[PDB]
Amino acid sequence: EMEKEFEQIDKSGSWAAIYQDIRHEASDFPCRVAKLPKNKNRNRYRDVSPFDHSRIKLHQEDNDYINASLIKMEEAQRSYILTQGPLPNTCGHFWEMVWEQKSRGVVMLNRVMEKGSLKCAQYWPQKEEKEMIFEDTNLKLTLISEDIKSYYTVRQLELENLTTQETREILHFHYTTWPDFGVPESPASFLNFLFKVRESGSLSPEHGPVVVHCSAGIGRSGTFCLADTCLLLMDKRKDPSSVDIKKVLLEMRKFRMGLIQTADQLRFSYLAVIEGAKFIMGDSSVQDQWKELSHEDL
Ligand SMILES: COC(=O)c1c(O)cccc1OC/C=C/c1cccc(-c2onc(C(=O)O)c2CO)c1
Repeated sequence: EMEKEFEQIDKSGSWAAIYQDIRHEASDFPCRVAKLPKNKNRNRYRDVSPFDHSRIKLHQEDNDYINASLIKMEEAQRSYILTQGPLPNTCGHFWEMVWEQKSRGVVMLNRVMEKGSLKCAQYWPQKEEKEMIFEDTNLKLTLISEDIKSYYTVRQLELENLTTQETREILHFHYTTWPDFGVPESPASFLNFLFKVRESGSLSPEHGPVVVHCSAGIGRSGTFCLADTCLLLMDKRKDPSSVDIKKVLLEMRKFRMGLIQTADQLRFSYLAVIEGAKFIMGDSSVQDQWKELSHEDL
């Protein structure tokens, strides 16, 4: 019936209003640690901070801060860690979190340079022979291989705890065609990407929460996590009718502020979910159609 509401809202162009209702009702919690003078240079955006109750703490004794939130979806049984695009001084902190939280995958939904502006540090190696060493957190990162597609790239990295010489394989999923404050070209390409992450096991419970990020870790990241959670709930009981997307987004906003930044991203979330439902309900051949429609082939 979410599709009914879609026709309704669309029919009466009330997405801006619907979206504003969610903002008026969104949770609001203190972000004291994020605002401490010492963590000023650890935040990319003044207006984007993690709540204290759900922030990820680095296991270091010096300063345990990092702009990241653990979005823990109870009913859905899935957790994601949303974070901002790392800054030049926080890449070490970024991989420390990945290691400490035991994440297997990292989903980047933005590009390093957007609209002629640096939206994220180049926190992973681009060439196999030039690995990166993060002196502050004592970690080493090596590009092992990368599969480049038309609008997204999947990299295989090796992360090594230089202190224990223990190594882990990290899968890096990079969506390169999602405009800042924009929406995927189509839900086909989006779902194709999402399912690719799902195929990798990165979202399994046997692994730490997958780390999701865009430039701030709220706009495009929210859109991604919302569609995934909604499709998962729908899957648990095979009942599209029992999935209240607006209510799910509100449940997510209790863990991090401003998930989904525009009324169009919200509208897209609906589209993505509705289309994704086709696969969840027994039509496994739609996944191939998405792959085709996406045109991932160079
Ligand atoms: C629309 O606003 C809200 O929903 C909201 C709210 O209801 C309550 C409290 C705070 C809120 O937003 C705070 C952040 C503004 C804000 C400021 C600067 C950048 C971004 C941003 O968001 N997503 C991205 C991306 O990389 O895709 C970016 C990168 O440019 C958001």
